Amino acid sequence: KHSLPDLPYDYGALEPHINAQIMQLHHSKQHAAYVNNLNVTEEKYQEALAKGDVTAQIALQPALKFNGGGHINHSIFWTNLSPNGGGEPKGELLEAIKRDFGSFDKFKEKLTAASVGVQGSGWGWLGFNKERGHLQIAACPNQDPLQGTTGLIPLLGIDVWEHAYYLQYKNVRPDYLKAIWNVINWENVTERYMACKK
Amino acid sequence: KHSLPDLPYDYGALEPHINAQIMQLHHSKQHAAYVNNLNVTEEKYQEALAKGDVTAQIALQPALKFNGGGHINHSIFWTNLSPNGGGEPKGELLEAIKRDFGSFDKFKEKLTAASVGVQGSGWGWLGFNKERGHLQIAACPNQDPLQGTTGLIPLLGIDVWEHAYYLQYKNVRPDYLKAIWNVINWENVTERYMACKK
Amino acid sequence: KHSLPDLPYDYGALEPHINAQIMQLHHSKQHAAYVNNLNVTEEKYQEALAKGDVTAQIALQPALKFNGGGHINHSIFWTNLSPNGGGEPKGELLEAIKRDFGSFDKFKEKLTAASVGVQGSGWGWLGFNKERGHLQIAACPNQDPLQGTTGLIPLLGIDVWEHAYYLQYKNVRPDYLKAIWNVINWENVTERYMACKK
Amino acid sequence: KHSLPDLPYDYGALEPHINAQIMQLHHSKQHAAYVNNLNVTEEKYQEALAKGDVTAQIALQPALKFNGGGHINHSIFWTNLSPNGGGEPKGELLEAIKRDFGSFDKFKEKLTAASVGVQGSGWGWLGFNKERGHLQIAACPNQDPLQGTTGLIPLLGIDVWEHAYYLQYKNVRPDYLKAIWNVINWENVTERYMACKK
Ligand SMILES: [Mn+2]
Ligand SMILES: [Mn+2]
Ligand SMILES: [Mn+2]
Ligand SMILES: [Mn+2]
Repeated sequence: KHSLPDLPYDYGALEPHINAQIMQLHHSKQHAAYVNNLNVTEEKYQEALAKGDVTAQIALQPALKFNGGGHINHSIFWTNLSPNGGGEPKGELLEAIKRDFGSFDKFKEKLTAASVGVQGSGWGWLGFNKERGHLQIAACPNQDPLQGTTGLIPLLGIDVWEHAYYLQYKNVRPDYLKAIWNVINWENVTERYMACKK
Repeated sequence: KHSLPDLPYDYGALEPHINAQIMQLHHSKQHAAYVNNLNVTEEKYQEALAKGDVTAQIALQPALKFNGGGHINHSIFWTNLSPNGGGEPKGELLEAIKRDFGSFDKFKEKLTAASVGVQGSGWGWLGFNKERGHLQIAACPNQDPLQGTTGLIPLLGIDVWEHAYYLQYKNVRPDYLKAIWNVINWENVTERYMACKK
Repeated sequence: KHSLPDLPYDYGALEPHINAQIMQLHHSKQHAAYVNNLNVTEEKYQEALAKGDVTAQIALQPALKFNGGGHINHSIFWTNLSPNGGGEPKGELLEAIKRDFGSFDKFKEKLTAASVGVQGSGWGWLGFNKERGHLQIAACPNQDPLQGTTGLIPLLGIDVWEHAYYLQYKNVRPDYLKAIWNVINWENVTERYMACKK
Repeated sequence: KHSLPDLPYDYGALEPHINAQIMQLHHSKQHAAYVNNLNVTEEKYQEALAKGDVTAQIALQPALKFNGGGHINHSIFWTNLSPNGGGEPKGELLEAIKRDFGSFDKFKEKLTAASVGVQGSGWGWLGFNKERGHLQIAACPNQDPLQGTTGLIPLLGIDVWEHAYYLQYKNVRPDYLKAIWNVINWENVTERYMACKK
């Protein structure tokens, strides 16, 4: 049974970059649905599996990836953010970033274009390629999770679905991404990096 | 050279079902981009084509379907709506609807579920299947246009991208669709039906 | 605990439309592999589901749809063929075919175009739409099963993967389609058709 | 005005790894069809583009990517093979392979897994990433061309469509992969590799 994780902070702790109304809706409504629906899909999948109904299992795939992916993605998203965040990472991660994308601004520039480049709903990701031993930037459609669909290990995620910024930034997604750099929780991203870096 | 079509009405003429702020943004910002970008893609496609650059042509496909589809879809969307709309269609169309989906509410119910069922960005469509001689309901991802990707002829379209309702209805898409029935321009939908019905 | 169905006839019971060699491999080799891989996949599934591992569940989807569908499709395919097969259906099924497609001949033309239409690996199908209550034609890529992927009840499927004819009919698929019509087991298609009518 | 490339060697210049029959058909028959269909498609294109017909442009996409890509892929494929082919690359290319993949052997293992990994029709590729400035491996479904679909510069492609081995190596693709390594024209791969380095 999956659970909606409590936020690591106040809904309005990311002001003015991401406002409280968006965080509240995002967490209490959007994320909450995914969790609920994921639980309903898993329950049904177990039923199909138990009676060897392959058709059922396959039909339930779109819902499981969507809601399951939604849950995975947002749970990480909350942790990637912080009220005292911003700035740049340090240590190995920063060296990895400089090494892999050139500089820190080059990193930002690449991830920004990857996120702005999403046509429709999706996410922008900074991930770790375990087989290449280096970092990597990717974009995922809708709620397709980074690791489950690409193998990469999620480090930092940027939700570019319109519900993630329209109320505040409206159509101008670029303003949304320039704004989000001020609340990245490099402390958590580093943790995720050092985590799979071994 | 493609052009952003003037609206057939006042940005606030669809109140309270679809508010003015959404219509203004939707038309002046979202639709306007698609048009602009479509023109830029077509220009570049002509260049690729002229010099036989197949790689270029293929790479430009995502942008052409997206922006081109965006343009097609919204241009129809504006016409499907009206301040004096609502109610139900009459004549053949209504008979076609009753014949094809049962009743009018059954029609609404089916199209509503098709639109609410869109995972991520997309549209809900009532179309005409020229080869089957009957009506048909379909959903399209992102900006993929009805006719260009399915062959069906668009009659009524329901934009379910979040920018189409989030500012007003927030996460509750169902409220958005129940609301939009009050502004359907059956007069234009009928025109489109009688148009391909011959 | 899915199992390999015994072929309904001898590996060469369909000469000369489809030689015993194509049947031999296609069944003994590839169908078996699909079943084996399927059981292996479902097992990894029960495991991941019990652990609440969503990422793993999503990662197992390509293998589950591909192997469970390959098993679904081919199991149906075998029963859709027969030595005494050929000609055309009688009763209700024929009536539905004339009504829904005009004539059994235009029908074959339809399915053939759908089947010959498949770019790459895939299947052409004659399925039944529970919703609309009538026959419908569809093409499915790779091993995506008709029902789990579209909800249509399969009645008659035509495997158009190159492995289903490339030996005998080489790169000319039409030759394969033209031939296969001589084998179709209309007795089975009718049973499937009747199972979903009332 | 795309044209059919003359094969670099005789249809049987690659015996016994790939018989002259597979080459014969694959080239004379299918590559030719891709070129012909491509020219036909581009023409319908210039037409639709001149008319400003976006719907038609979008409808022509499957045929354009499929036929222009089939032409792109196979043209490259031919040059990637050679009688005197086999063994391994020297100089920079080898160095990059060891560096980026560990060892030419793990490399082959990689490409093979990618190539054997393709479920359905497709291609396994050894392409170069301009961005990151190093080698990368990728798989493409059906005829989707590597560069137009991923932006990676193709260096070495391995056709894994059943028509490329089903005659000779039957349903066991590994056998085909294992064999093809004996033919690869590392002299060409190096030229392609060098063309995009500086
Ligand atoms: Mn979100
Ligand atoms: Mn819109
Ligand atoms: Mn098969
Ligand atoms: Mn080929």
